[PDB]
Amino acid sequence: QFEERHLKFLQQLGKGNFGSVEMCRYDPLQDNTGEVVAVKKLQHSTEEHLRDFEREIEILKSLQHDNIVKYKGVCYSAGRRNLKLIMEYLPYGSLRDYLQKHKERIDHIKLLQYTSQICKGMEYLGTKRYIHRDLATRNILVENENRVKIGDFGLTKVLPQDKEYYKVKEPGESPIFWYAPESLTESKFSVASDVWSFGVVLYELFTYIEKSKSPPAEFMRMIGNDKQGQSIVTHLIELLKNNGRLPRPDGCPDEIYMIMTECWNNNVNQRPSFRDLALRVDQIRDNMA
Ligand SMILES: CCc1cc(O)c(F)cc1-c1cc(N[C@@H](C)CO)c2nc(N)ncc2c1
Repeated sequence: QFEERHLKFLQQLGKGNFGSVEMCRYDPLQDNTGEVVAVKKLQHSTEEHLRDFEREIEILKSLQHDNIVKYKGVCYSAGRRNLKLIMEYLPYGSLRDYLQKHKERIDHIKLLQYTSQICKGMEYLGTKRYIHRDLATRNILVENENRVKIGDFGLTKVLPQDKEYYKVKEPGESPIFWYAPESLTESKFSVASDVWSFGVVLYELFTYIEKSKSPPAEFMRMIGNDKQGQSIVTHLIELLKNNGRLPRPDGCPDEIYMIMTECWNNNVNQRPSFRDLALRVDQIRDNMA
């Protein structure tokens, strides 16, 4: 158990789904020798978001994989309504920030190593019947130059026993530029819609997070920058239905763009599996190395 009185605030790490992440030192000996941890807390500790946060905690606790952020514990000290989630602190930050800082200094071999690691964490997630729903480089963390881990399980849903999809009745904030067409039209999330988002993550990696090339900038340019609010969703659905897709990033290998376009299939059943994606990406890495 982690006592709040010993959790020393060090710095703000960012905002996750429905909360804030802080870098803290868990220092029970009060000599500044304690472990540095990442702590998620709720900004608005309501009954609905406390229920989702408790589910996120249970989901993360059940996951043990090299490419999934490690759960460490929970801090109850501030009562049952003010829970804190304690996770390992990944010192190189989000993959989005890491790539935007180093750009083309991260070679293609290195990008494919991270791609393979993302596939493996996601494939492991699917064996548990969890649908991440928010796969993006902003939610992927860098442990060191050789390892990335999937983070932010805030939107993660568990598939019902008798269904291959989860229908979200009243959506909250939704990362629509990473969404599969059926997630936009019917609010249906499955392993197949996570594969669609994975194709978007692969696109983010090979654009090196060049601002004007981001999935929102590119899709807005395709539907027209004059579209606003709900109209964006309406026009994005029509664009995807008519095979409007993100372009091939400048300098991206043909083989890598072929994977992205296969992930972006309107037919749910034709999208590749994460097992097949990790095998294909590993073969590509082997053909390069
Ligand atoms: C949103 C909190 C959270 C919840 C989860 O369910 C989860 F699996 C991971 C995280 C999380 C998130 C961070 N940063 C966020 C700002 C980027 O999305 C972390 N940043 C660093 N450097 N280290 C570890 C971090 C762990």
